[PDB]
Amino acid sequence: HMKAALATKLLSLSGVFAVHKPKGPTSAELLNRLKEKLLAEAGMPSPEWTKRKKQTLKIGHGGTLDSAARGVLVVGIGSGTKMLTSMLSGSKRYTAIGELGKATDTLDSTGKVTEEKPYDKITQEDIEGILQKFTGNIMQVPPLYSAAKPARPVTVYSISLQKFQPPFFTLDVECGGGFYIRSLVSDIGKELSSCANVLELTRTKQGPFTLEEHALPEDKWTIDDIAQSLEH
Ligand SMILES: [Br-]
Ligand SMILES: [Br-]
Repeated sequence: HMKAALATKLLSLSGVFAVHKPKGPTSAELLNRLKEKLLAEAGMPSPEWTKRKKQTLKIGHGGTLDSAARGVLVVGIGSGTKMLTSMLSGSKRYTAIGELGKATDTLDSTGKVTEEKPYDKITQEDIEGILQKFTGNIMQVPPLYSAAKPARPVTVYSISLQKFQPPFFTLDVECGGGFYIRSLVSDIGKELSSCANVLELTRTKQGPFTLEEHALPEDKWTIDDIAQSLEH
């Protein structure tokens, strides 16, 4: 089962690439599934079964993506794990769906409802209007259940409203690393004299890696595909 030439190839890879994380798994669980998958392809033993030799695969991610979210997760392999600290400086892009009228303790659709306000007076123009208060250098309080927290300075490069089907508004956001999309959605609901929480959250870009162009689907989580897409 061991394929020695493929094993050499796997352990020779070093750089950064991106994968597509589906909704459901944590970022740690996805890294574990990806690590076990590549080792099994080469026929190498599990990490709990390595002989403490140099033939130990090194892998990690460069910016966490929560369980309920989807999209780009940056992965470092080989000595490329030493590059991941610098990957945090890159800007991010999200597509988020907020739901007016309902607030939750987690600020998304997984938590428990904490508040209900009407939203029938909110028009699409009303939303487009207050988006500029959230564009540029803004103050933002992090979500309570994130790791309350003190307000922190964050950067929003662009926000656009793609769709409004009350109560659901879909936002396209280009922002800095430390920006919280859940905070933005909750505050947009407040600023419109209502409330809101995140129904769906897709990270479409982190740094130089976009979901549209770079993110490897699961069927391409192979030694050869990763080699071809690696950024040394
Ligand atoms: Br930021
Ligand atoms: Br968030």
